[PDB]
Amino acid sequence: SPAKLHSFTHCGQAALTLHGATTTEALNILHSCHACRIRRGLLPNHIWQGDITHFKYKNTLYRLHVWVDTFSGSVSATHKKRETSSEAISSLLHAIAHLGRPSHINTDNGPAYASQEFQHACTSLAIRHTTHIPVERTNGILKTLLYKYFSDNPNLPMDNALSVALWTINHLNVLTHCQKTRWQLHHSPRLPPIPEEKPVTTSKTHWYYFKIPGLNSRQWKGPQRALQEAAGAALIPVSDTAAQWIPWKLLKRAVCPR
Amino acid sequence: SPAKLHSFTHCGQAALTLHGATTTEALNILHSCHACRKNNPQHQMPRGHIRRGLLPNHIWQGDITHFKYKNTLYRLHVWVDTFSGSVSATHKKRETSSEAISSLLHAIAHLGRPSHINTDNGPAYASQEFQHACTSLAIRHTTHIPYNPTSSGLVERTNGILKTLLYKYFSDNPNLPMDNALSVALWTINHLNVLTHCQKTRWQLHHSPRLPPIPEEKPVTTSKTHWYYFKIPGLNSRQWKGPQRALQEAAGAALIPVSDTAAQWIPWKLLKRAVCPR
Amino acid sequence: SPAKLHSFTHCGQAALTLHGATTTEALNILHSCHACRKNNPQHQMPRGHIRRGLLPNHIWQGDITHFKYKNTLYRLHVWVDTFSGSVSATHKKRETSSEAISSLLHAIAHLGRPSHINTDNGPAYASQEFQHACTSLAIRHTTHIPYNPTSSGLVERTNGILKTLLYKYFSDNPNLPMDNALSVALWTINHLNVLTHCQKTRWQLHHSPRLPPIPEEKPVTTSKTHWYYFKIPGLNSRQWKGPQRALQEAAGAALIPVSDTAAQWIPWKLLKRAVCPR
Amino acid sequence: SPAKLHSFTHCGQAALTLHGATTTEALNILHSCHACRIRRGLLPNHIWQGDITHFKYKNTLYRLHVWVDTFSGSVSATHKKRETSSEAISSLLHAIAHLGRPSHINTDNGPAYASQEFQHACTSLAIRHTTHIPVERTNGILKTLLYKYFSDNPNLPMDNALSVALWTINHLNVLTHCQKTRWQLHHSPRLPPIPEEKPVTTSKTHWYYFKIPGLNSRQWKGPQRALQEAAGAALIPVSDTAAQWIPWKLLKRAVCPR
Amino acid sequence: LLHIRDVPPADQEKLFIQKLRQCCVLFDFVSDPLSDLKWKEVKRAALSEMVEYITHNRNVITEPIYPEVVHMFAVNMFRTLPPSSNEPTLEAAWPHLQLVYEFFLRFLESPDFQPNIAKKYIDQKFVLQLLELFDSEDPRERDFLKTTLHRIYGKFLGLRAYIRKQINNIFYRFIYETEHHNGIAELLEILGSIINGFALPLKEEHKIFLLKVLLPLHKVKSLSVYHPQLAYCVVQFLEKDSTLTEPVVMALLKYWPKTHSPKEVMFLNELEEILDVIEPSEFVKIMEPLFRQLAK
Amino acid sequence: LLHIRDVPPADQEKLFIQKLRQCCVLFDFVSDPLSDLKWKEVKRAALSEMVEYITHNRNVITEPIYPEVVHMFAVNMFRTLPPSSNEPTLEAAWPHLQLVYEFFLRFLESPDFQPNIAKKYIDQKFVLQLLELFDSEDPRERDFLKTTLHRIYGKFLGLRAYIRKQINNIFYRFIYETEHHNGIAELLEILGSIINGFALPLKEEHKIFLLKVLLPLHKVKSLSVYHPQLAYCVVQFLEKDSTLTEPVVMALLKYWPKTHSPKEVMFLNELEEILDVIEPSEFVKIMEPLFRQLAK
DNA sequence: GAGAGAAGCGCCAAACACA
DNA sequence: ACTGTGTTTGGCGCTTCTCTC
DNA sequence: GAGAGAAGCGCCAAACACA
DNA sequence: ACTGTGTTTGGCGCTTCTCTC
Ligand SMILES: O=C(NCc1c(F)cc(F)cc1F)c1cn2c(c(O)c1=O)C(=O)N1[C@H]3CC[C@H](C3)O[C@@H]1C2
Ligand SMILES: O=C(NCc1c(F)cc(F)cc1F)c1cn2c(c(O)c1=O)C(=O)N1[C@H]3CC[C@H](C3)O[C@@H]1C2
Ligand SMILES: [Mg+2]
Ligand SMILES: [Mg+2]
Ligand SMILES: [Zn+2]
Ligand SMILES: [Zn+2]
Ligand SMILES: [Zn+2]
Ligand SMILES: [Zn+2]
Repeated sequence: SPAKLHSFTHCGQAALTLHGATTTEALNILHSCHACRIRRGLLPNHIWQGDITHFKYKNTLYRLHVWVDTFSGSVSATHKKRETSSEAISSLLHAIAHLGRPSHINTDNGPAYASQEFQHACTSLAIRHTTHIPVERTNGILKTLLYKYFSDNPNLPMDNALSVALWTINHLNVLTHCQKTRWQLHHSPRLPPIPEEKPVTTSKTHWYYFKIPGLNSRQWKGPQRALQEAAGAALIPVSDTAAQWIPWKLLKRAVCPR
Repeated sequence: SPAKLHSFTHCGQAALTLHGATTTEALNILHSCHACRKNNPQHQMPRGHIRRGLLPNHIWQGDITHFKYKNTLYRLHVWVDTFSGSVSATHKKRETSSEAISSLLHAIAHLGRPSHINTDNGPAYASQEFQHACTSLAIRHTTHIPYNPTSSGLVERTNGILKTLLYKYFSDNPNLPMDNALSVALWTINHLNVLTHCQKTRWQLHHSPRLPPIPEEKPVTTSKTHWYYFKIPGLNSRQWKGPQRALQEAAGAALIPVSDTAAQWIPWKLLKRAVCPR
Repeated sequence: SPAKLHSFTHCGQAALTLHGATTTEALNILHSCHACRKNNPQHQMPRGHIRRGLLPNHIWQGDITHFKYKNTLYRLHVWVDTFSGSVSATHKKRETSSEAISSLLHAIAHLGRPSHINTDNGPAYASQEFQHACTSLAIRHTTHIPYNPTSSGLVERTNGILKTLLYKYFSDNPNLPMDNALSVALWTINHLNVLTHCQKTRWQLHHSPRLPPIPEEKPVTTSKTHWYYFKIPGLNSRQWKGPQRALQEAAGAALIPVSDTAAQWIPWKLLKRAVCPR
Repeated sequence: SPAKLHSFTHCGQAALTLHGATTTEALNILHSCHACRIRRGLLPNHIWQGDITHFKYKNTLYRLHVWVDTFSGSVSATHKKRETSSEAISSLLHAIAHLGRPSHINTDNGPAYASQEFQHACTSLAIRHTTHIPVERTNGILKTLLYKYFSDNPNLPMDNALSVALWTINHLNVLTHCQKTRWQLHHSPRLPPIPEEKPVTTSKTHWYYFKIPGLNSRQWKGPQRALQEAAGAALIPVSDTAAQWIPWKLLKRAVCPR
Repeated sequence: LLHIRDVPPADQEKLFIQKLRQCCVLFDFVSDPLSDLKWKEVKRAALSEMVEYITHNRNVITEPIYPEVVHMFAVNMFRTLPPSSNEPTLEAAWPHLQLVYEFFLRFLESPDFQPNIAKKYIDQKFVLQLLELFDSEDPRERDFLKTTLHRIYGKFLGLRAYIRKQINNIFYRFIYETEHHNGIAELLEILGSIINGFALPLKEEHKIFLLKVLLPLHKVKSLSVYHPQLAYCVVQFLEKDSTLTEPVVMALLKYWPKTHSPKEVMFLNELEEILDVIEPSEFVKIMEPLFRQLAK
Repeated sequence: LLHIRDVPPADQEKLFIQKLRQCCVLFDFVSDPLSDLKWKEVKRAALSEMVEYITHNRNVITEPIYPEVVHMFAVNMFRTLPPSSNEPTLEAAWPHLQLVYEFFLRFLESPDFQPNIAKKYIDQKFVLQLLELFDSEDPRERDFLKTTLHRIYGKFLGLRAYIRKQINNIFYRFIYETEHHNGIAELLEILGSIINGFALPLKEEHKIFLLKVLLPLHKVKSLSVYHPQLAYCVVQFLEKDSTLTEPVVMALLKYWPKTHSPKEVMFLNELEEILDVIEPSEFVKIMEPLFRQLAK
């Protein structure tokens, strides 16, 4: 339901177009809502930007540690009550867990990112860190989304709102230029290299002996090729008409009959 | 006569054979015996396998585990994608429906939006708040057979792997903060460690192209029923119970009427084949 | 560098391979890691087998089991011949050295005189009276590794078989006296039931001709020692301990020094191979 | 040690001769001790005799239910405090457990062996029971052995003495005529029948794949013949010089290579 | 007609061909939004059934199947381009085109595909007509076109140098004749992937390629829309041989804008990358002129 | 010499033969209890080593081994019998004889033994000399002799009717010529085991055997020492054919002692067994004469 | 100059623990 | 619907290496 | 008159419990 | 010395049977 999705999520109209709603319905929903009415890096996880933002509330302050990829705009945000070097390291590690380990990192000067602890943390991860003193748009859209979520309901633990906002920015909203979501563009597999003077041979997957689950048989029925493989299962076409996901415990490696 | 000898001493098969009996007749006496089958704890039934999704972000599996560190008992909420094995874990202080909802939302922000999720019958998965949160995102939350941890093997095994990595990290630096260790372990599991069989990390499988479609399924099951000796999963008993007739059986379990009032679902691990009374 | 990556994240083998490393170098890093081996509960060590006699009435194996019947907890003293599997069982009211001596004498009167007997470290097998009774008949009574019930597998399995037959008998006639049921079960086991593999009853093997001589044995063992991660059999621990160097190792177990004062005997099931410190 | 064996056991001199002591030493030991100074049945466990004897003590009475095989003299004795049909059935069942199930049984008339309960017990075991009203020597030697044991020490629970006496009568004392112990004569395997006009072929035992214990190998090394088989083990000559008992868990059935 | 999986295997390929022929008819959304709605629904369902069938069975592709599917592709994709209009507009018939692109992608990468059957079915003309489609304004179409052209270039061996000559010619036309183009970034990504697979020693025509169509290409006023990918190409090539870096240095020191403009920063970025590799091997031959040029 | 297992297999059979030859020398305990004590100890140890070696290896028995071991047996067992003296005495050299008996028993029942090699090594003379040894007073010797003769009779096929004729002749001599014999019971047990393996229909010479040497044999005054076994033989034969029971009835009704004596009861026992089988098949042809005879 | 030892590397079945 | 699974580990076959007569 | 279904029978690997 | 083991059980290959065109 695009209507309830926009009520909870407040995502863009294009995101609604990728769902069941079409352009006219997406525009109608977008304009009917009371509340809604360059790149330096060369590859994903190549150069990051690290900002620290103050979130103003009616009776308290929050610290938003934000790491933004310079190639896809992927955002990793962490909420804190104070601001020291230890929490900077914690936010960096959380960003690495969510996105991966970048090769280069960049951030502004301050009490954090300049102590020996942060340099020690970056050294063990083989991350080179540079400092410059004077993106700012992802921060702004994050604050606007948080404000909209708090306007929809004031009874939030400040954690669910942040998690939902990150989900909306990365997985739901779609970029206007490349027509890709930030997660899709960041995690799109790259084009493999093409060796010269050598044909690109098709990769051949091994054959398997398989047993039908739920039959308690003790026979492996024929060496046969696997269409697809996953975690804990693999596609085996049991006949010339249908295929089934067989667990690894019922599969045995084989050799091509030749 | 083999019949009276077995009715008196409950001897074996060859013991009846040496007194004069064909192998089939002795085998028939053994399988037709009523006391000799409830008291034998040996059975042979087909094995079950947890339901696996057809594509990434189709079926998830969640559980809650305890961890002792710095005299504090942290509760790790762990969610695992069934297709690719990707893990999203959040550490909390206590167990509450709000904690479960926050952990689920963090998992959504980290991996994606799942359609179906199944967990055990925990005290926090059956509350009104969790059901409302699940139905707000159009997520179907199901439950397992109570007191049967085998039905959630993937998530429990993931909990074991995560705990082992945490213990490895804490063995070197006991002063390392919990959040740092959890983040490093999650990064190592998702992005560094490769799966044993397919030799691909969980992260490559999760973000592999979704171009392959979803194969069509067939809900047609067996139209016949049999007689089963059953054991209650909650409490372990020395001898089998029944036998009774299953109202309906599916792949992995069967509907066995425990009493004359209400029925129950029994997995294939606690069922034994019976002889036809008619 | 694979070294720093593994020292930071403790990743797997192929994770180091994709960052640039030969398979042997990554394998060497994995086996040379100190934290990665104590925290992994997986090991692969040779299996042990209980000592078996060379002829009937050579080695016996005894244990005590409990049975609930008519609101009374009878204690069954069970002795089994290791060569043939013949069973002699006596039911008593309580556990006392006098009861053990009487049960042993009844077993001697029923089967024969054994040379060596081994039981666990029970409260009744270590008293002065039992030792005096054993040495009066020139019977060598040994002991097992404490809190290791696996070393007495034959007698525990015999206890299970005897209890199963008793339960079968009591399922039909609940008013049957205990002594009648025990006598019938003993007769069925010794004289009627045939062994699964050799297809000969215990009674034929026990009274088979003693014409075959005793094969000569060789007490020569390995002259080398290794380093082992060890776990105390009494208490289960999550991670391995050590590593230490065994004073001497035999077939099935090894002498591992738990502390700097006294050593201990550890079975092969709770030992893990280590890397040479030198 | 024959001396201590006679001190505890008080067996015959011939039993001492079968041990390390010889005829002269056996005679010397026998005469130095202060205290010691037809068949109707055709086969073992064919016809029995059942007697009930009263054992006189200094302050109490005991009941000895004795079953004696008519072909070998094997004795099965049970001690009781009373005498009813139920204890007669219990003694019969204990005798069956110790010796086996006889085809014919015989005993004197009395309150026991004549009730419906005893006939019902004998009917289920396919045992035909006959009664006659007028061996007595095995009883007498049993009483003498019990008296000697009580004379050696008065502090016995009346159970150890009986168990030792049964052990001595059946396993230690040797018959004068056939030079066999009662257990040996009772349980000596009978001569198998000889088919006519057909050679008695030698029984051939199956071959086995075996693994050496304590090596953690995953290889089965050669199909080879087993010399002897027992409970939980089997003799396999690992080389042309020595043989070893291999457990069944490390043995796999095979077929003759031909 | 009928479901492709509900027919016996004797004539299964016959219905395969027949259902492939069903989608050969055109359906235009630009002419009017509502026209032959149920025909379009049947076409979409048939395309979905074909794309799900092709990726679940083996030994499906046969000799009389290779032409027609490509012809079907030839019927739908190769056409006159929409008029130029300079948020860019989305192509009206995107559903059908997306399904056709996915089906062609699965057809080419199937393990049963033999690269020796299409050699006299796929020729230079097919590559020309496909490359002329890269001018499309739709970004999703550009993505699918680049991910298809990569596979086409990789699989075939006799169609490589011809594509290289064609990309050189189109680069010459773009830099000299007509400055209107929208698919610079995707082609640069494909070229970088090709560059990554070169061997040693580097051949001379690669040097001609970089000196003629790569370095002068920086003069385009619209560099900012494709600044990273182009840079990556340079950062992909020079690692094979560090001796040839100096002509790149003189090129970047001459194409640098001598006047103040926001365009300077991007240039610095590329230089930074070059700097991060130019320090080793004692490359100080042109360090002083470069420092003098960047001083101003 | 040397241990049999500590020699290479090339000459292992040579030392096998040599150590077999070592025990060929005699040692008499009857002449004097103390004579060549260490020689006797070496002989006993060698016999134990041989009997343990023979039952732990395969492919050991070879063509030149069959004679000599039997000859060794022929050296030790076949000899003049000790003088008769009517608790019976025990033979003085029992240890060596027991080891030799066990070794011969293992030699004959080994799976490597071929029953076609000893056919021209074991002849009728060997069986005569072995059967003449059954007169021995030692009961253990009688037991080992019967358990050896059973195997010898079972394994060989051309030595059966000759043994039957010989047992008939010795029975005739025992019942008519000389009444002094001590091995009635063991031979009767062997005969009963042979009877158990008969087939249908029963041949005539079996009827002659029972009528001539079985039924009249009851007249012996020393029946009580072998009463069960003989009876068992009858209880073993009549089950093959119940038609031939009547001549046994007239025999037992004529050999019954007409005067009072303790010997009556044993006869009744046999009759009881016969009765327990004679009731079916409507056997009342001789019931009245039997009742009249037992009435007196 | 050539063939037997030595280091490398892909594979697997029995074990363990997840309250 | 309902339903056990993924990682660690020494032993071993196959393959490519080099010091030695 | 002859060859495909049907009853018989020996064998085995994964499971279970012995406090 | 020290040390895990024996029974139960449906599925399946090999073999010997008989009702049917
Ligand atoms: O036995 C457990 N693990 C060990 C184990 C395994 F992991 C996998 C196996 F194949 C076998 C195993 F023995 C286990 C137990 N419980 C729960 C688990 O999730 C759980 O894994 C859980 O959540 N509850 C809640 C619902 C009612 C309350 C709370 O008790 C149950 C307890
Ligand atoms: O765990 C036991 N059985 C289950 C079992 C098995 F049978 C075989 C296996 F491979 C594994 C198993 F888990 C078991 C426990 N104990 C004793 C046993 O004999 C015994 O079998 C015993 O006598 N003692 C005394 C000495 C100190 C006190 C008393 O505690 C111990 C307890
Ligand atoms: Mg759990
Ligand atoms: Mg125990
Ligand atoms: Zn809105
Ligand atoms: Zn039964
Ligand atoms: Zn490590
Ligand atoms: Zn005495």
